Amino acid sequence: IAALVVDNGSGMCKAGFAGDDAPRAVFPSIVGRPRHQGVMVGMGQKDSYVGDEAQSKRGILTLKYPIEHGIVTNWDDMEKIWHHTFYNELRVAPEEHPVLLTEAPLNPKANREKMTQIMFETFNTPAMYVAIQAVLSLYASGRTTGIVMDSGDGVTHTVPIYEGYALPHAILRLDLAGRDLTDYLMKILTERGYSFTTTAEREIVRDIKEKLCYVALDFEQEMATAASSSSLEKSYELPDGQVITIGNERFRCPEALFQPSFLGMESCGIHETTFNSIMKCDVDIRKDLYANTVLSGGTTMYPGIADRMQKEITALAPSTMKIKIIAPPERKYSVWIGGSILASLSTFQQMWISKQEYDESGPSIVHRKCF
Amino acid sequence: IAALVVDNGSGMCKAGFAGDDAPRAVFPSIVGRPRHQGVMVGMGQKDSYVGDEAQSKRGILTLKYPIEHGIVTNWDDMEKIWHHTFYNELRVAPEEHPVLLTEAPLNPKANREKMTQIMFETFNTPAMYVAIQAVLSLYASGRTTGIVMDSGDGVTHTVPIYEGYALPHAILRLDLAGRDLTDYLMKILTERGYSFTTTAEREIVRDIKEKLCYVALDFEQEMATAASSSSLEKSYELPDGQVITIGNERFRCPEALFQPSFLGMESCGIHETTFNSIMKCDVDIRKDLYANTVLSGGTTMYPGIADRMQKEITALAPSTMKIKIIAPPERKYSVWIGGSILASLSTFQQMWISKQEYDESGPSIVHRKCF
Amino acid sequence: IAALVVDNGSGMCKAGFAGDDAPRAVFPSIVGRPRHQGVMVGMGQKDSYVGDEAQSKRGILTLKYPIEHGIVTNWDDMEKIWHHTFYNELRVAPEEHPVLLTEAPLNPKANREKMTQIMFETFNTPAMYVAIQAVLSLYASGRTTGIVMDSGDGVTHTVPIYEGYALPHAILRLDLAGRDLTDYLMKILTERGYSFTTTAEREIVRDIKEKLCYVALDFEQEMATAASSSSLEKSYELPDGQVITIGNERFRCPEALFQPSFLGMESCGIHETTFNSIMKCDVDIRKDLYANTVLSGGTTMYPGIADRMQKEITALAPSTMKIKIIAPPERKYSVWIGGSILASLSTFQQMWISKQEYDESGPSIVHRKCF
Amino acid sequence: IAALVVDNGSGMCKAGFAGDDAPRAVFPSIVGRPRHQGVMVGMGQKDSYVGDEAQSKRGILTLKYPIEHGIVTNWDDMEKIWHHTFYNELRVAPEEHPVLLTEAPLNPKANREKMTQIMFETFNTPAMYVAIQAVLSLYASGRTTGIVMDSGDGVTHTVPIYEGYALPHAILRLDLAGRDLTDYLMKILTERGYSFTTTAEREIVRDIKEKLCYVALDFEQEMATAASSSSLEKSYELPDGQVITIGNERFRCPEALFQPSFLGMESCGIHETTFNSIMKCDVDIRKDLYANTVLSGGTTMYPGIADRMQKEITALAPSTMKIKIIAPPERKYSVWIGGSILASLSTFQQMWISKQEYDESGPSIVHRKCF
Amino acid sequence: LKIAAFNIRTFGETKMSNATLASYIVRIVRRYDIVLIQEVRDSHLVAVGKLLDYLNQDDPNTYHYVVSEPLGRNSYKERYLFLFRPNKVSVLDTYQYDSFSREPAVVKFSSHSTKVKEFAIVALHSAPSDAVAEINSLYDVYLDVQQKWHLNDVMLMGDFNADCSYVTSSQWSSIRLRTSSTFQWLIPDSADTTATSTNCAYDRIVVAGSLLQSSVVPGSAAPFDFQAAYGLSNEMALAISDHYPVEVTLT
Amino acid sequence: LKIAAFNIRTFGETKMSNATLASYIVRIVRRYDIVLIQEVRDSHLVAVGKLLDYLNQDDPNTYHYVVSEPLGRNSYKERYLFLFRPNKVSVLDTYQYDSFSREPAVVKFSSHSTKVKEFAIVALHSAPSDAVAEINSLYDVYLDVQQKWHLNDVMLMGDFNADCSYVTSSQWSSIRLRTSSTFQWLIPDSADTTATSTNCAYDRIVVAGSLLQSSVVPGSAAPFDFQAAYGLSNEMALAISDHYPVEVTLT
Amino acid sequence: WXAXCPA
Amino acid sequence: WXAXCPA
Amino acid sequence: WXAXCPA
Amino acid sequence: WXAXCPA
Ligand SMILES: Nc1ncnc2c1ncn2[C@@H]1O[C@H](COP(=O)(O)OP(=O)(O)O)[C@@H](O)[C@H]1O
Ligand SMILES: [Mg+2]
Ligand SMILES: [Mg+2]
Ligand SMILES: [Mg+2]
Ligand SMILES: [Mg+2]
Ligand SMILES: [Mg+2]
Ligand SMILES: [Mg+2]
Ligand SMILES: [Mg+2]
Repeated sequence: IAALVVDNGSGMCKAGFAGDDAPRAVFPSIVGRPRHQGVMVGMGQKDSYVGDEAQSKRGILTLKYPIEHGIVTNWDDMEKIWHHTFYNELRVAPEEHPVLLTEAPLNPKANREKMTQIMFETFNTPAMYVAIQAVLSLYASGRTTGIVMDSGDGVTHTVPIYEGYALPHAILRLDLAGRDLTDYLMKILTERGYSFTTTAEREIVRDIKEKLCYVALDFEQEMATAASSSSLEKSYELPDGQVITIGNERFRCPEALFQPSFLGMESCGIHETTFNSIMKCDVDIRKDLYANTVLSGGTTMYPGIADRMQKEITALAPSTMKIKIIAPPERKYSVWIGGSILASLSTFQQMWISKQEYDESGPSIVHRKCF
Repeated sequence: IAALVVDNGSGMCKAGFAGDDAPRAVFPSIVGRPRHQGVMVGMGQKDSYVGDEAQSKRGILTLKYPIEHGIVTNWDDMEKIWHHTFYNELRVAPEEHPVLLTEAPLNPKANREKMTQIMFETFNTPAMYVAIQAVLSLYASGRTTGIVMDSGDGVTHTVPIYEGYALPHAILRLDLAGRDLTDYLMKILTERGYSFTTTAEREIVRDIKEKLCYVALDFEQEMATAASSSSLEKSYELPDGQVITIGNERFRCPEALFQPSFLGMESCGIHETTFNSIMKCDVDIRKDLYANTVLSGGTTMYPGIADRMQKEITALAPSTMKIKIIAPPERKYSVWIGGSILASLSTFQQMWISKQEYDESGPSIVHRKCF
Repeated sequence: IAALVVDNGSGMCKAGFAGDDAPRAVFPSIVGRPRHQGVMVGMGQKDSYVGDEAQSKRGILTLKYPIEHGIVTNWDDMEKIWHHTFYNELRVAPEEHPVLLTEAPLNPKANREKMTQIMFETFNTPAMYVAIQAVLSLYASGRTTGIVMDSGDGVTHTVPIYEGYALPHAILRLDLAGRDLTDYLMKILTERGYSFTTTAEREIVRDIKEKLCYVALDFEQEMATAASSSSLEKSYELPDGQVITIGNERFRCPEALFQPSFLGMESCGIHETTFNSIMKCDVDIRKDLYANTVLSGGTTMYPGIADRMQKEITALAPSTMKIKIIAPPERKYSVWIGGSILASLSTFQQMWISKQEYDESGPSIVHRKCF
Repeated sequence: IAALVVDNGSGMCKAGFAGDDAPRAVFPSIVGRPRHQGVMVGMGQKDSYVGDEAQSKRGILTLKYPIEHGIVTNWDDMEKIWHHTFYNELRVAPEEHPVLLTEAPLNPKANREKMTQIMFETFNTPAMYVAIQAVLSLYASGRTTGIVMDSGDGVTHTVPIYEGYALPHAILRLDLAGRDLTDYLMKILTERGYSFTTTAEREIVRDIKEKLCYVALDFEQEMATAASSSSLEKSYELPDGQVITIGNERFRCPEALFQPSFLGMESCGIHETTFNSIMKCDVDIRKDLYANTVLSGGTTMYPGIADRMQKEITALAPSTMKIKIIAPPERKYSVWIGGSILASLSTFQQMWISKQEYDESGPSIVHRKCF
Repeated sequence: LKIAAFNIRTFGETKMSNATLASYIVRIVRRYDIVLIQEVRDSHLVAVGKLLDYLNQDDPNTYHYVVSEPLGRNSYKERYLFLFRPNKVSVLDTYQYDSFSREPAVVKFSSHSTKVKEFAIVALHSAPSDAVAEINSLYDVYLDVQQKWHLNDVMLMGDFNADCSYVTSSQWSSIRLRTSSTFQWLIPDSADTTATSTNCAYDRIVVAGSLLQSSVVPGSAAPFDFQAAYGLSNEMALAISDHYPVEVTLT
Repeated sequence: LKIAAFNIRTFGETKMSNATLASYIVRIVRRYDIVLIQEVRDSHLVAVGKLLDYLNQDDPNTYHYVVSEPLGRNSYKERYLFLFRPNKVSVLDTYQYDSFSREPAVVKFSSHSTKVKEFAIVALHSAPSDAVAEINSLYDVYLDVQQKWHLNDVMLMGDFNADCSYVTSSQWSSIRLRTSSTFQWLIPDSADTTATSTNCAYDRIVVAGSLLQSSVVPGSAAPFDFQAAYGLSNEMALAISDHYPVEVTLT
Repeated sequence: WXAXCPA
Repeated sequence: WXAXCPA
Repeated sequence: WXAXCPA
Repeated sequence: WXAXCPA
């Protein structure tokens, strides 16, 4: 009856049943393998760890993300996460209920084809549909018009919408996201005096980012205040008990979103990417798109990101224009929430791809009956 | 199977059957050749005396320790000990069932090569396995995480273990041990006024060390009290009938563990060497190793040794830390007790060097199979 | 005597002398500015590079096109291109002899005013003139009657001329040109699995566009062939040595000229654009205009474009209509060749605009004496 | 008047005058405080010894390296070693002429801050400057483009440079270096049966590494060759007088540079870190960087190091690419040689940091005026 | 061949702290080919090691030792240490007899210079409380070694704690030693075998076998008054031992 | 104040590897406050540090070291070591010799306790063949100390390799020290200064200075036979050194 | 990816 | 341009 | 260093 | 051992 929905991607995969108000199964999508020869007889731990198992003992395993920048790079370990979600965590057989998967737009065709092949041969799901992560954010907010800035771990992207009719020519995909932002924190902290090189401590930096970093309303002015005061400095405790002090760098790391030249990436800033998306569209629809902006993803969690986006767009956009930043609380789960609503819809029941359809026309059917 | 487990370490070696809770063969590993021809009544040990016989007749024999710093020196002397252990004491033919051996980490490969050859040739044992001495100490405690310090008679070392994955780059081996401390006590005693040169006198001071010496919580404090009070002084009767008095030497001798500068050893102290092993470990696993610090070895029976170690480590380690110095009761036989548990384990049966496997690949199979 | 002719088309800028049959200053019209600090102080280097200098070092420079859709946007960078080509490339002082300029029709009136002013003040040339690039194509072909289809990089325009007196009411301008074709091919290649986001590699895509892509007569039939055969597949080598393959995307991009709905543009196809221009003309000239059709511009080099163009025109035009396409070689420099012929003409000397006229009547005279 | 150049790195501290082609004062960077109070013949109870004195009297001094992984730990002895260089080695007062220091990239900002503070206060040097150790290496070759492989004593880093422009985002720093090979060489030698624990006897291992260790072109194949052939053995003479034989352990220690899993570091190999650094750069400049690879530092003097690196990159790099490894003779002092060229250049004379700039706004000059 | 019996008072390590007493003890032992030691209080065979070090300091084979496990039934245990010269005599075999606090021991000796070829010495330290009972049992011991080890002679001597109210005439007849003439005492009861002024023949030498009786030199059996022989005081003599050594010479 | 010259043979790690050999050496040096250590074969002062920790383990200021830099004019360079207790004497001025395989070293000791307040010490280890040549040169050394240092008391010691066929009666008068009454040789030729059984007075004690002549204890200058004093065998005595120490006492 | 980015 | 297109 | 590495 | 320590 209820169809499973999974917003599987880089970072923490989420899964749950249709109609649920929150994804029950949330866990990082990390696959690791030991780098030492076993010494204890009867220890019995396996050679493969996924999810919270790998996070707990991350000081031994070599963490390898199966998904990088929205495109699956390794299919051997990816199947483990899919296998672990349905069996070990959800404890529900996937062969009985439909499965809905999500992916970012502007992705290689081979990524979709191999995704469909596994879901019809390894797991034998009765019916599948794959939806763009950008369009699912609309159902989360219950709207019909408005750009969405889905800031995932692997890739950020923006798709304009206006009472349906997604514009394919105005979709911009930018490879700067939370994961590449984390790699900047390690280089920045090296200047202070703290060294985090190996991937075991890569999680530690990520935990620092989501607890201390924040975005200022003016990066230039904030530089002067922090360079001459200890007020911005906040202490943090390492897993081993060490106390590290964070200085003016607390806001420099989030600022890389607005100034990719800090990271060396040539592309424009996040606000410039959002502004450019609307410009490609007709002027007749620009007014409504300015008043409806929906945020999404985990990297938009930094405090003050609502004010900064409004200020940057206001300078770019013509004056006397209503720019409203819709950033509802708990928007980290917006992509999954939209999927749950979509599955429960009666109309969507006709968009499912049956196994008979896949067998008849091969895996290439997903390019015709699905968007 | 009743596979024998023998320690055969420096000082006193242990032997017994698998499944027992305590060894049945405890005796010093001393074999000596007579310095006089003289023959007893119906005696056939003219070539040498091995076991408790040599200790009982130390006044005539010339005591020599075959094991020096965990290294076998006289291979002709070692075979005398092993032959007596199996037949004269254990009353069992070694050919019937396989045997397990324990050796210190970071040892020359020639030590294992000859030792493997001897048993498969002289004793024709069906199978054998060699295990690290430090690793086996965890089985007695029944845990899976925590560093092990096997402060044996001839070698002191720390081997961190985490979730059954020993770290080959964090084992530290220290040459200062119990036998070395015996020499130091003799040097101070000669200054006191009582001279001990003959190997017979070497055993007497060892008995004094095992009985009276104790670890001081604050080394500087005792000097003020010792120089102004005779309560610390204790009298131990010598076998010759003279009663000697031990003053500040009661605590000075065990203090060489924490301050190796007394004997000129430039290496770090026992409290410092357990910090360096942890410091070479990962940041994420540092928390667990601080909690569990398994103590072992016969040189760990000094009163207050665990309390002294906690005081030193906690000051050196960052505060707000839970440092539990675990001291299991009767830790003197922890190494052998752990071997009994491993021998009875069913999973352990699949990693035994069979006699046939030795013939095909020669005596070099130990490096490949054993750790 | 000698006169300078310069083509101001977006991208490729050509210059030469009057009477010559081939330009010698053939350099891209790009301006690069470094985005990195110069750590090495061996040479002073430069903060601006124009032409072949920027193309070779495009990996560090930030490529910017001063001319977009045939409209000048950044005048500061436009001056650098003009300054470089006069001295560095041609080694000719502009003031010695007059110069000629070419531009697209329907250009903003502000563009003409500033372009003329720069000639008179910054370079102080004795006289210049601006002509429609479409008109000059007729002179190169030799005929004085026909319909010209200039499909360049930034702007595609169509102008009907019948024995002179070109009709101003029957001129059509379409913004879909080579610049948008390259960007569309950037998005299509993402489907195959290649990423070319930044502007540095926006040039290799253009090189791919000029080497592999071709126009197919039947767009629908080739889909069956491309998706069911590897014959259409071709290989290509990147500067870094990687190997990429182009399948159905080889002919997908160049077809966009006929179905602009792929880019979301409301404009009709180029074949319809040519047909509409002829339709606005009176019947007495329609029969003649069909016979003499000339294709000019860079985007005409695609194989089969001439046969493809006549096919759609034949279907649109009634029966018994002389549908003829004239596509002689060297038509890439058709605009320049006509300019050289026109400038060398002794008759053209009279309607030059002199410096004295500009001073007396201001730059606005460019809209009265010049058309 | 002249310019002072000092490569204050770990292990050795070259010093000399600008314009020379070879340093004049090269000595180990070791400072030791005596433990036993005793004056030699005709001395005046020197408080400490620096450099050659420490090596010659290694028995009675507590040697301590002031530089660890290119990071200064103590400053009380850094003042001593510098003071020895200026007055006791070069026999020239430092106040007369400016000095030029070198450092590794990505060092903590506190390190450079203290270096400037010491120079202007203790020595009152007229001018100073700090240059990245990788940048100065390229000057010796006289090239303009190409990566720099500076694998010194405690820090190994690669800084890709193209046409005098550095790429800060592509800088990779790895702590695997020569010093870690000296410590690792002890553990592998313990297998053969030799002990090396004291810092005084540590230098005996260093001489073994410098004169015997070599890199093999095929690790697996050469392991079998050395295991069954005595040709690979090479005797050696200790200063004490004994003779040791080095077999397969000759090449295993240098092999740790390519497979850092031996030391427990999760970082990739020295060949992998070069490939990763190049991949971060732009696509267009990848061909130029591949053809120009410059080695540097002490640890690149092993026999066959160039050929081994060439084979490793060839497998990772795409085929039909010219991979040329530049390993010129006289590369141990390559970093210093470039320092002499830069100082003598007239262009650099405008980038010196004068006392006037330091006084007005403190030691924060090293971060903006100096790169 | 010269054989002597010496009964040193509480032979132990403490007496070796003195150097003068250790000097005379070396002089005494070197005067006899074979000598037996009594009240050996040594428990770890350390005192015997020091004594034999002096004996074999120059020539490694001047004197050879045969020692016994502590056989004391009570808290105090004793060892029947035997010292002999390898060149003069050779030890063939040893035996320990199955009623006594310190059970006796039998050792075989092969003599070439003397007329006797083989002879065995039985050393006993009878308890003063029950000196009567132990000697009677040795009559069976003499029978036991006669055929199980085939010696014509059975030498039996040691500290039997005889005379001075320990054994009276009525109990003397009860002693089997005086019942049979095969074993005949040598040391007269009038003679004194104690370093003290009292006259008791605690040490008793009796000769079995006719071949040794002729081999025994007449008049050779007599106590060794080391106090008068060495010119030492009574306190010095008592310091060495409270008893007087006895000896017999065999031809 | 016991001043001695110790001719340790092939001192270094090789002799320091044995623990027992170091034990006797540590006991010997503690006897004399000021001891001269000759022919140190160590190059990096590893052995000197090993020899000093055992002596300074209980107090950082028990024994100070004065070590000569490699000063061998010949192929091999040895070192001179001067171990002295700071409380007994204090070093003030030292300097290298300013004709010898090894140049002599001159030091100053401020002996407050002895009646000779200031006195110099000269250490020398002559080659087995150089001895004839250097012994006349040392006479010129004493003159240099007299006017450069203004010191009345000058002492010379070390391994002069005198006697034992090295020096005969023909050259026995070539020495200015023997002819002059200021330099009276203390060690007699009859005494043996070598651990070997053969008599060899290789070490010679030379005393110069009128105040210094009454300063030396009469008869104290004699070889220290550690072999018999410590009860060691001939092999152990040779294993320590090939020459006996020579000690002179200062009052 | 397959060309541009690392993936 | 000034309205429609990006120029 | 100050956290990660030992220095 | 065979070099460093006495063993
Ligand atoms: N041989 C070719 N094949 C396909 N396209 C080409 C070829 N040569 C040029 N082009 C494209 O045509 C466009 C216009 O070229 P050109 O006529 O030289 O510039 P302009 O239109 O400014 O005169 C360029 O952007 C280029 O990408
Ligand atoms: Mg996501
Ligand atoms: Mg042990
Ligand atoms: Mg054009
Ligand atoms: Mg360096
Ligand atoms: Mg008595
Ligand atoms: Mg009587
Ligand atoms: Mg010698």
